[PDB]
Amino acid sequence: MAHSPPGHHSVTGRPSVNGLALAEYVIYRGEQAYPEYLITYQIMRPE
Amino acid sequence: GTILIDLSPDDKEFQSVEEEMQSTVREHRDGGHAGGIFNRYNILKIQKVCNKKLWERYTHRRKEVSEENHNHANERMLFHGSPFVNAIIHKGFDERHAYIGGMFGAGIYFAENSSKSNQYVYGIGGGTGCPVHKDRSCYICHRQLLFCRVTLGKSFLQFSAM
Ligand SMILES: O=c1cc(-c2ccc(O)cc2)oc2cc(O)cc(O)c12
Ligand SMILES: [Zn+2]
Repeated sequence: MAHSPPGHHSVTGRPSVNGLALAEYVIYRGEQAYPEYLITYQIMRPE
Repeated sequence: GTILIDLSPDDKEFQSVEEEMQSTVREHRDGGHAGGIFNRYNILKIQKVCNKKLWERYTHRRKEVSEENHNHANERMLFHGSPFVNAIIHKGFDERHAYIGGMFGAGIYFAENSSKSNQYVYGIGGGTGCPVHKDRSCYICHRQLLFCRVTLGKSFLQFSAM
């Protein structure tokens, strides 16, 4: 596991090409997230 | 230490979590290679994850970050998909959940698009797909992902050619 950029707590990956993609984020300490909801699901075949 | 509480589909909490799942599906540039071809999910169950020690670990760190960032934790709710979801809920996130080779360094990755985290449920790039059918687009097998509370604090902004 790497470090955060100096003086930052996380990284925001902001898609610059695909205008419809939303952001992705990276943290470098496990204590900075809490797994609050577990979601059980199937993907659905389009009709 | 962890207990899982089933939420009723009638509960406002279930419905707002489901809404976040469904409304953040997008098309992917691999045409469904990694996570399958789909526009929506069949939600089977939503459980609240309850662990005192892991929660207190989280809020202690959140306060430290907040204090280093003009009293702003910059807390989000974000999706995480992983073959290790069962370890995560019992033991918390750690370096064994790090995407060593990811775009923005060796860290733990989260997404606003549920369909992005879905590409990681069976491993990096969808791995070999579901355990039963070896199918990255399996419509039968049950998948699981996490909807997580994440402290971002001061976040480095990286524009990416994605
Ligand atoms: O939900 C995510 C999960 C993971 C992931 C990546 C590697 C692992 O060994 C375990 C999980 O990567 C990601 C990478 C992204 O760019 C965005 C994500 O949401 C995820
Ligand atoms: Zn399957």
